Amino acid sequence: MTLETTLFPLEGLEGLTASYQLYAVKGLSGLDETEYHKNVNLLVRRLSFSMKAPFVALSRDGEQFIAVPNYVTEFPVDHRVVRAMVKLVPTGEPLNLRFDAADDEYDGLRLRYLDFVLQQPLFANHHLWQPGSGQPFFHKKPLKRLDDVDLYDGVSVRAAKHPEGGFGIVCDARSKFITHTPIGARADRKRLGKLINRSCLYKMGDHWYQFRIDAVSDWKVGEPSLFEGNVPISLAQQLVRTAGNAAPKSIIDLDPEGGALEYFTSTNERRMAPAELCFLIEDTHGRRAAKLQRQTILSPSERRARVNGFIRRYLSELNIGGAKLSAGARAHAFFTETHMPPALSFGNGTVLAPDTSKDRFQAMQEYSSMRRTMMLDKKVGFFHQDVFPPQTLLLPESVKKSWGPAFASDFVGTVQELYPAGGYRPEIIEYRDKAYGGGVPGQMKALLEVAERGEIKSGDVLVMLHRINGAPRAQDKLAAMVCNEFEKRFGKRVQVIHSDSPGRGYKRIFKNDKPTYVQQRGRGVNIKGYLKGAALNKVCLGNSRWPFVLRDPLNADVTIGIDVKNNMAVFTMVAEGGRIVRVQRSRSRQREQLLESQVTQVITEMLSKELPEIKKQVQRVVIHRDGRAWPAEIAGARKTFADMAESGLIAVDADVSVFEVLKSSPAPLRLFSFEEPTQENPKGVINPVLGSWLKLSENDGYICTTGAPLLLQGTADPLHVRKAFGPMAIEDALKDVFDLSCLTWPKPDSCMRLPLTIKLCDIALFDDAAE
DNA sequence: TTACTGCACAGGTGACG
Ligand SMILES: [Mg+2]
Repeated sequence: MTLETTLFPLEGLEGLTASYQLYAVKGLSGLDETEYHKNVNLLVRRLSFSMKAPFVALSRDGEQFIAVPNYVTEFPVDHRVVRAMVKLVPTGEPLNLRFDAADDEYDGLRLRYLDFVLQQPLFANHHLWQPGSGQPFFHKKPLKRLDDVDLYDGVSVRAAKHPEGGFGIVCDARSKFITHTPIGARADRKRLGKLINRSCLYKMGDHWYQFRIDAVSDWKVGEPSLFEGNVPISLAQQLVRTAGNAAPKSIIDLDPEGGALEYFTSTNERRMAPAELCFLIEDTHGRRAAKLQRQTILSPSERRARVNGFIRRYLSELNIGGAKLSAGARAHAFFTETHMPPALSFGNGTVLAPDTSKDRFQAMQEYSSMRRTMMLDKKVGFFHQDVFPPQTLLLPESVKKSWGPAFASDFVGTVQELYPAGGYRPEIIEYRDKAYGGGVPGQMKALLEVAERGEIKSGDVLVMLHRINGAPRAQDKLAAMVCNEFEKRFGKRVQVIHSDSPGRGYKRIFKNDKPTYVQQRGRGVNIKGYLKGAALNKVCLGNSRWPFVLRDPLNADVTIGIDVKNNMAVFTMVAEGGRIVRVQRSRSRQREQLLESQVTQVITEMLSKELPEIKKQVQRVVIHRDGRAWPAEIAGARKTFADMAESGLIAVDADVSVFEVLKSSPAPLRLFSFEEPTQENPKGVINPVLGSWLKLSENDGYICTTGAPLLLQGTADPLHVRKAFGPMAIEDALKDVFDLSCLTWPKPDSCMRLPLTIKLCDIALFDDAAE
């Protein structure tokens, strides 16, 4: 029950003052709403980079209002571009904001200034460096050597409300991999060309920073490439001219024949940098480096020690102007009651409840294991038990002709053992995977023409696809294409598997004087485990056969997930306790955003179909956005439900609340708990327990959907949820985010960081790179 | 083993040839 955060108090905040001047944007009378807020935040962004001051937007009433720091001198007031031209008329009354005050609507304004001024002393520390604005600060000295790549340790620092009052700082340790030797002066024109879009650390003497390689310069370092007042000047001359005092040898003694790289400034100017001083950042998610990836996963005591060490070392004294700020060395710590996992309903009227008489950890591990063993027990089994509708297994011809038949028999038998009530009996069909070219077009040509023939009787299809490209930081457009077309042109519900991993599970054997394929079990996959996982996720879940549901009601009657990526939106809906789950994909005119009319269309359609099966009149709705919510999306959701309350489809006083689920948090905070110190663990720091939670604010909370009993290595990463709108209390929203993350359907015996609502969003999108 | 779970990065935007 004893929890420590990575929130540190801020001292000397008194006498620190932040003066702004509200302007209002004449803009265009016509508000495309979605285009209106894009242009506002575009200008706020443009202004911040060009004048280097903490510009902010204050969206109240008219939602305009650009806040200009009072200390900037000449201010254009009128600004070009931005479609129609905009003008800013100051709203008078210049604001001098204090940090000892109660909660205002100007707290977003205070947080922007606080963030901005706090990283000035750090940016001036000769032993630290920052890749770019807003990023963590790293030590210049590498932490670890790692044999041709260097490992750098850094810490993020972000301003945040303090739950006991006032303001503070939330921090987390970060890791970065940079190759040890520079790109080099002797690297030729073609080799530099092969680095476009890669990112490098540039050691410009004592000023280190990161940039993206855009092009290769036509001019070497000692040849004139720019001019310093008419006269042509080499890059070598420019770096000598802007060095100070005791400049390092490396920036005044550059190889004249070396090449230079080119990058774009955040105001879109072009600059050059000598390849002799540039060190490639290892995108480790782009090129599989798993021995590296382990270096990034920290034990709780390592993670707590690195963060606190940075605090006591660089934020003890902090001068911003004539201000003396300190970050206290002791993080905020608290006592709380921890949420227990919810009671669950399985087959045959069987409930699973956490045992309240055992100690918490033993009780959590028993509960979690039992989610798997109850699902498998033919005396209890799946909550939803029924025969499947007809099914199809669509295999490449090359596979059907080799190990396909052996895989299918094993796979069929695995489904029937996992879901005995289903009678799984698929028709096995093939497509000509070698007749048209093996790329994405050509594979799709063969898949569509099997479809066009009508060989896919039955509406459900599981199709085995070939892998085109690896690199886990890419996009598999073939699976998205197949799902898109089969859904749109035929009426099919499609699930996908790939052919590389199951094929590794079979080896050819000579038996009774005939070649046969049998299971193997060396290295490449664990084929028995693969068959069970695919059986649950692709056939059972893909037919909406839910293994277990919540016994008791959530705080919300209905919660809806929303994610938009790649011009494809997903809407998920969970009602009853997961007895009613729905997923609609729909195309979107913007890459990552939704029109107001589209939110209200899809949601009134989705809910209306289901309302006659919701036998409780509905009076609390919650929307879970993956990431930031946009005002037209908030508006489209408030309209949907104000409408339904007037028809009588829903309680006449039902209310909606919108929460942003920030899985990559702008203020990532950690929680730790404690234990008897023990040789290996001299400070006794351990992960928090599964149900731990903390609110900072009426608008910001954290729940551990992952934690102590169920984690193998590393430290739990608490899920940040933020209230965008609505009456519901953040504590109530955190509780049923937690209950929804206990519906661990893809892997029953496990913890799962995302609630089922946006978990369904990640499954269904997989970044839909077509339509 | 990407059938699947965690942790990692992902987030946050002022610099700087
Ligand atoms: Mg993180």
